[PDB]
Amino acid sequence: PGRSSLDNIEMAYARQIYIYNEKIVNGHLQPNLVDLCASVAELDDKSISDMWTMVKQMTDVLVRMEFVRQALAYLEQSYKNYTLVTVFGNLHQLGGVPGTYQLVRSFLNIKLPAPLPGLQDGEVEGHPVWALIYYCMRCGDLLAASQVVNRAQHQLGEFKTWFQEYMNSKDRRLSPATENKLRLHYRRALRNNTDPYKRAVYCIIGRCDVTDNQSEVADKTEDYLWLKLNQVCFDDDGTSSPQDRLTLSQFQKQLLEDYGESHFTVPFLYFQVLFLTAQFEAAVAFLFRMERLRCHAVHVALVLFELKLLLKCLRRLNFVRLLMLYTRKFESTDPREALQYFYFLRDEKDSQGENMFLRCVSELVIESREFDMILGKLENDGSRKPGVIDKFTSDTKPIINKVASVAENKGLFEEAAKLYDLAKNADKVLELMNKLLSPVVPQISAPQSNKERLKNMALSIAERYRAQGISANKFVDSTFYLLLDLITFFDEYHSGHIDRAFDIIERLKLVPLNQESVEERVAAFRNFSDEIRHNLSEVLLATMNILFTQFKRLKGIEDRDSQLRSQARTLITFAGMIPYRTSGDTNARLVQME
Amino acid sequence: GDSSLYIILKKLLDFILKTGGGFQRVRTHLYGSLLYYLQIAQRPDEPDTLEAAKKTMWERLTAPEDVFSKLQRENIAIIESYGAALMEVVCRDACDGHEIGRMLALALLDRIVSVDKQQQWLLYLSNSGYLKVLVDSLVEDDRTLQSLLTPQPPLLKALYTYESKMAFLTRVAKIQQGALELLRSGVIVRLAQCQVYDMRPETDMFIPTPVDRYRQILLPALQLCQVILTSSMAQHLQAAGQVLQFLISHSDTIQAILRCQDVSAGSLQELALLTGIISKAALPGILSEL
Repeated sequence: PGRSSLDNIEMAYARQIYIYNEKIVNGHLQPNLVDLCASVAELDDKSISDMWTMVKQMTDVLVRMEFVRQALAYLEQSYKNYTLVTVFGNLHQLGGVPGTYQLVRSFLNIKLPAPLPGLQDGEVEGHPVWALIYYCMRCGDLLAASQVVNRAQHQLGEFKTWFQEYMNSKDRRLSPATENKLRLHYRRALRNNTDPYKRAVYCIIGRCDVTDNQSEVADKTEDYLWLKLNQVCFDDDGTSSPQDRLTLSQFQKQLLEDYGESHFTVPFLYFQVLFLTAQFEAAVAFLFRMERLRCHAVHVALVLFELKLLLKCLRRLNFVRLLMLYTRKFESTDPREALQYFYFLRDEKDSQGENMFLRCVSELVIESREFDMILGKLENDGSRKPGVIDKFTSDTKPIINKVASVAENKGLFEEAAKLYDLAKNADKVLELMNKLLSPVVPQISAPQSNKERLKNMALSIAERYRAQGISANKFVDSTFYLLLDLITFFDEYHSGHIDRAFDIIERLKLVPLNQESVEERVAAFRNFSDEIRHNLSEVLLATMNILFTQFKRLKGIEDRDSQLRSQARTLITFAGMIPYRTSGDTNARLVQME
Repeated sequence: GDSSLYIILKKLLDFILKTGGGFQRVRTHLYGSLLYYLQIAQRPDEPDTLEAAKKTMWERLTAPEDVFSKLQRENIAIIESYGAALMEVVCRDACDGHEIGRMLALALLDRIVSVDKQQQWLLYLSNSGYLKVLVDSLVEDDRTLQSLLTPQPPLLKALYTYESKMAFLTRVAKIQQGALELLRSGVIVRLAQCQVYDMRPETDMFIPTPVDRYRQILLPALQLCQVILTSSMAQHLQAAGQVLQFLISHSDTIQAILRCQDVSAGSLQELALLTGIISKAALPGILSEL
């Protein structure tokens, strides 16, 4: 296998967050949810998809943001949409005008109230009035339902009164007066008997009998939810001391008991019930299960998050951590993507979360060690070329110092140099740099291709910094140049060019070419910086080599062999004076003679 | 130089082999000292350092340094002798007593493990003992993660030990001979028996913690399986077939793992990578599912 399937999916999702981050940065109006809804259409997602539409309706669906009110609206609108669609398709085309009332009459008449019509409704002039009121109510068209009742020809008319004021108010029709009276009538007359829809209207409007369920006409799971939502009374529930209060909390618990995901079958639908019910945490957790698609749970959470929920990793709900853990999968492979996800953490605006974000990024940089990608790269003057994080911005200098110091512990030189460049500690960079180039200079030969490494690194920095307003110490730079000179000597040492090597070595002004001034070379030796003091071993012996090979005794006129001979002599006196302060290879002698 | 330390290392090996010490408590001390010594000798260095040293030896162009390699060789010789004897003692001991001293002995076994990887041990150890016991203990690992809640406490003991056991298993798998021994011990079978994989973790303490923990077990076991697979000849070899069966039988978990988030995500991400490595490493699980 291979499952390009997810990776493709991973990328598609990553793409969407990426665009979302671009919008936030660019102050755009990109909707997250529409974006998923578009993709989600394809399949299995037909659940996840409905979930997204639920969230989207919530877009700016605050509009204040009342839990049950919005859930009710979603269910009510969904039903309405369903109704409109049925009407919107042949018939008659319904005979009359497209009014909402007629659309519902159509649903009731054409849709499945009749296979070929009949049974136990109260009907006048071919129309079940109570069913109509119930469905209109279901649609959210309370006003119309009220009007139907008004016109009704009925004789429970006291109820008619109680419908109108239920409607007039916020729909929590609370008269300090009659509600009590309505309840008694329900129990005595209505409760043991009647037309199912009539009972529904009384029960639902009245909140008559808190033991809950409507016998005959609960036909759908959403019908089931809607009914329950209607029943709860949030406001001024605490006030009034009867225990006929039904709360969202109570509703939420019932959904938990057993009702269970299994019970909400279409398990498919359970997800939606959780969102509607306000069990966001549970909802993410539930999405957290099949394949939960950790990916899906993460993004949904992101969406709830945009909504400003999350108001206080299979089972770990916190947004920061949900995101962070998600990153664990891909972070090594796709550090850029990880950054994009971590960035969402800020979406929950407030301190704490902000630090969590910062810590997460800091944690990402450390141990991923993707410095160039994350932090930045190469100056060519022109400061840093921004890393992905920098595009996001801010605390970046302190992270660098932290990382760089750590590099120092590990001894990950190169990383340290890289980090310090970003730090813009120019002096520090060269000094670390001198050390790196300095060793690797002393050693044994056969190396140094002309294109890449510590030497090459050396060349980069010098060209780079020195011309430009150089902040480094003169001393530091000086050793730097010396190391470079010695290196060029290496390039030309071997690959022929014997003569050229002597010229350059002499230029170094380290080794006595002149007279017996070898000793002055002693006096100036101990003074030498640690980096050079180490390198001298090869300087000598390079000299006695070229000196040897060049001064190969020639065949058969001016031939001044004497020089390039005196040079060896002075050099040997030099080597003779400091052998103890040298590694211990006066095997200059072997090359010296023949 | 920790030469002076070397002598103590020898004494420690001597006592352990002797298995004198009514107290496992005593042996725990021996294990601890040995552990530090093994760790101390190789300050964290990785294959790069070894390669550099070899080149320098390259050959003794001039005067080379081969100090750390020489030190490791001396340690390994000492250890070998004493070794067969002591391996017996260390494993049996293991089990019991000391769930305590355990934290100490499993850590000692793992350090030792790198060094003396390769060699020696594989043969000795193999046989015995260990394998049989360790595979059976995989099964029981699943059961042990549940018992995990209870014992959170007795957890301290065992985290020091159970994690150490997984590590020991992973290390054996990294090499050819070790992987063979684990597989011979019937690794796939024990894993089937543990039933760690043949389930869904989400199904089911703060829930994100349990998911992190369960997924955590899954990542190490999955690494052990991937390592055993690759470490043989993953191709026509028998190993490839066994791993494929592993994937297909525990399919849909692999698929399910692919999407979501948290530290839990981090563990999930690692698990996902591990499956991917298993996939390509075998006959492409996809390739097989033509």
